[PDB]
Amino acid sequence: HFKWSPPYLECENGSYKPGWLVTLSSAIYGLLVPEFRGVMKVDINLQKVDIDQCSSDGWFSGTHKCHLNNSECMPIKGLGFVLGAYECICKAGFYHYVCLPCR
Amino acid sequence: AQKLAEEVPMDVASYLYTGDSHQLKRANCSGRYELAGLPGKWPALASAHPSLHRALDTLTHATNFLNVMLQSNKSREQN
Amino acid sequence: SGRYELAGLPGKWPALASAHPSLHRALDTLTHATNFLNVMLQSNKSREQNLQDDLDWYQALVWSLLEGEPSISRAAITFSTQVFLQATREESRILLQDPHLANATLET
Repeated sequence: HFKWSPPYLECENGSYKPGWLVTLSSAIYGLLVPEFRGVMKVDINLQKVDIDQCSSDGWFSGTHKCHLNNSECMPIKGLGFVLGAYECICKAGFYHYVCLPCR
Repeated sequence: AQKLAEEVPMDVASYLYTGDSHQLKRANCSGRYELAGLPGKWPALASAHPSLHRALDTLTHATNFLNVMLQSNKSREQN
Repeated sequence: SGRYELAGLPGKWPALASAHPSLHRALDTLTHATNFLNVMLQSNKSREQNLQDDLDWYQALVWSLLEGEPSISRAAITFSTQVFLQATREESRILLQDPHLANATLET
């Protein structure tokens, strides 16, 4: 099979420039048996990649801003690989990161 | 877990939580990031944008191409 | 009768639409082969070794594509750049051998 990889940053011994690099990689199966005869891999910018904190299942989705207390998560859907992008709604009560009941 | 897991990368929490130029425009990194756990459980393109599928498609095309081509008999190593 | 009764375009819409997953699979295979070629045939050092080992490249390409692709009935690549790898997955061996469609390609 191939080799999944990890998001990155444009730096090894420098300041991480724009972009976070998620890689795809594979090992060139040789040629009457096979063996490791090469390795080919690319890396794309995993930095303009919309992410979801309030998704049922997504990128490590944690709705840790509006659980129950008149809670709703009306999130910020697609901008890119950015946090604090899950807006919450205070469901039928007061609003003073505060979602509150009615009197 | 996730909360305690936020104290992971210093001079990057701007790039992590703010996703900001504080950790980017001026912050000495000297090292690339690594989502080997900073992602979800593993999303493995099971929680996928289509672009994952597009990438894997071109991947697999080139992969089969070179494999069958190298699987051609009498591999010459004629580079 | 004769063969190949194409009711081309009588279909709802045309043969220019989007209706299926495997359709888009082959579509991706299609356009990525096409861009691959338009950049590959535009390559440098085009010695055009059409007899030494470029034939291995072409045959591996056309066979492995249906060895990778699922909608794998029959196909060809007939050029002189007829030098035809006319390849059709009979059972698992691409039956290789060397039209108005070519006329229309020359027209457009």
